[PDB]
Amino acid sequence: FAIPYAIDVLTTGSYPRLPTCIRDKIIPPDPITKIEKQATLHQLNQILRHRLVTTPPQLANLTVANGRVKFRVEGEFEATLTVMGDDEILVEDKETGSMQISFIHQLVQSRLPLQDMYNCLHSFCL
Amino acid sequence: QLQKQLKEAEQILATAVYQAKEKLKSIEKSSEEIIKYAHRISASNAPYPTDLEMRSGL
Amino acid sequence: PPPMQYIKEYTDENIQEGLAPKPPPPFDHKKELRKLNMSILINFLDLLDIEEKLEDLKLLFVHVHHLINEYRPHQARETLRVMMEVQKRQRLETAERFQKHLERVIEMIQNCL
Amino acid sequence: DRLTQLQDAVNSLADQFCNAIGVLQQCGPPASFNNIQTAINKDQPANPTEEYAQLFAALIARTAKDIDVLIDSLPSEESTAALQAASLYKLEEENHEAATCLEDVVYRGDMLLEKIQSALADIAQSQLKTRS
Amino acid sequence: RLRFQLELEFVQCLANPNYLNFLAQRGYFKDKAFVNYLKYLLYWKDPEYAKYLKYPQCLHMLELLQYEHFRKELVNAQCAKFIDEQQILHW
Repeated sequence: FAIPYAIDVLTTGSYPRLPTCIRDKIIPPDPITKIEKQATLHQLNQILRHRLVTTPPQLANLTVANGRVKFRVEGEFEATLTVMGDDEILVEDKETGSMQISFIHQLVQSRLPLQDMYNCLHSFCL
Repeated sequence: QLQKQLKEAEQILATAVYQAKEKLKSIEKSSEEIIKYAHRISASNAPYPTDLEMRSGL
Repeated sequence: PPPMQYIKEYTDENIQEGLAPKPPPPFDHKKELRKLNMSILINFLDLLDIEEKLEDLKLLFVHVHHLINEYRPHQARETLRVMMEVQKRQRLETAERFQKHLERVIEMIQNCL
Repeated sequence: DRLTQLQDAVNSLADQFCNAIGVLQQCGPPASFNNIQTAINKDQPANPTEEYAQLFAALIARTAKDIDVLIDSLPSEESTAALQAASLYKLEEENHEAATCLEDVVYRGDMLLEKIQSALADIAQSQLKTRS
Repeated sequence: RLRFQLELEFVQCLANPNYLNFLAQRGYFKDKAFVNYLKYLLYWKDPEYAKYLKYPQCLHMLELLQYEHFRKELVNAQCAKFIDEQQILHW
C-alpha cells in the first residue's frame, strides 16, 4: 500500500519529497528576522562570556555591542585601536579611520593566541 | 557541574511537542478511516505522457 | 495541449472580492491459497500430458490476486499496531531518559557531586 | 512485513515458470527409439536436461514451503477492522496518557532547570558581595 | 461540473514536470490569474478531493511552484530535466 501518501493528503503534504534534502534547498532562499537575530545574538553572547572567562591588562575592559564584542585601545592616526570579535575561533571586525588598516585587519584574522594579537597590535602602534 | 547539567537537562526534553501532538494525534484521530481511505486507490504507483490529457482536453 | 480555458473564474480580481466556491466532489484466504496452488500445479502436470493450457495458467492463477489483496490491508492494519505502539515508546524513552536524570539530579541535589 | 516478501516470492516463482518451459522444449534426453543423432537434428545430452529440470522442480518445493509458512505467519487473523479500531484506540488513549506524563516530564525538567539555576543565581549573589 | 473534471485532470497533469515546463515556456505563469488559479487548486490536497488522485507528485509541484523563484527557473530546460530525472530515479 501507498499508506504514507494517504497520510499526506490529510496533512496536505507529500512524503516522496522530504527524503531528497538537496533539491528542496536549491530553489528557495531563507529569510531572517530582527528579533531572531537578537535572540541568536544573546544566546551566542552567553557562549562568548564562557569562553572569555577561561581566557591582557588593558583589554580587561570590553563592551558586548549589538552583534559583536568590542575592545578599544587608545591609538593614533585619527582613530583608536578597536576590534570587535564574534565567533577558539573568533570573527573580528575592526574600526579605524584605509588600505593599511585592511592589511592589519587581514593579519589579525591570519593570526586568529589572544595575547599574541594583543602584543602584535600593541607593538605596531608603539 | 551544575551549569553543565542544566544545558543537558534542557536538551533532554523534547520542547514544543505541541506541534507533534496536533500532528500525530490528528493522524491517529481516525485510524479506522485512514485504512478505509487507502483501500480504494491502492497500487497508486507505477510519467503521464498526454494520453489521459487528450481524452479530457478534447 | 492548452492549459485551461476558465481564466475568468479564479482570477485574482475575483479572489480579492472573494474566493470562488469550491468544486463539489465527484482465514478464508489461506484456505483458498492452500488448494489453488496445488491445483495450479495440476495444470502443469496436465499441460504436459495433453494452446489453451498456457492461456489457462493465468486463468486459474487469477484467483490468487482476487484474494491476496483482500487480507493484504490487514497486514498493513496489523502493521498499524506496530508503529502506533512505538509512539508511546518515543515518549516513554524521553521519560525514561529523564527518569535516570531525575533520580541522579535528586542524588546530585542531596550529595556534593 | 512478511506478506511483502510473499509477493516477491510469488513473482519469483512466476518468473521461474516461464524459465521451465524455456529449457525442457528445445532440449531433451536423446532417446534411441528413432536414432535422431545420425542426421540433421541438433544434440543435447540428458545430463543438463535432467539437472535443469530437477532444479526447476526443486524451486517449486522451496516456494511451496515459503508460500505455506508465510500465510500461516500472518498476525491478527481477522476480516473486520472494528476489532482492530477498538484495540488501535486503546493504546492511542495510553499514548495520550503518555503525553500527559510527557507534559509533567517537560515541566519537571523545566522545574529542575530552575530549581538548580536558582542556586546558581543565589550563589552568584554571594560571589557579588565580598568582591563589592 | 465539466471544469471540475478538467481540474482533477490538471492536477494529475500537474504531476508531470515536462507539462509545467511547456507551460513555463509559453508564459502562462506570468498571469496573476494563474497564480490565483493555483491557490484554488490547493483544495485537492485534502483527503476527500485527493481520493480521485492516484499519484503524489501533483501535491508537491503545486507547492513547489507556489514560490515565485521556482517559476523563473522552470523556463530553463536544465532544471526541468533535473527534476524529471529525479522522479525516475526515485522510482
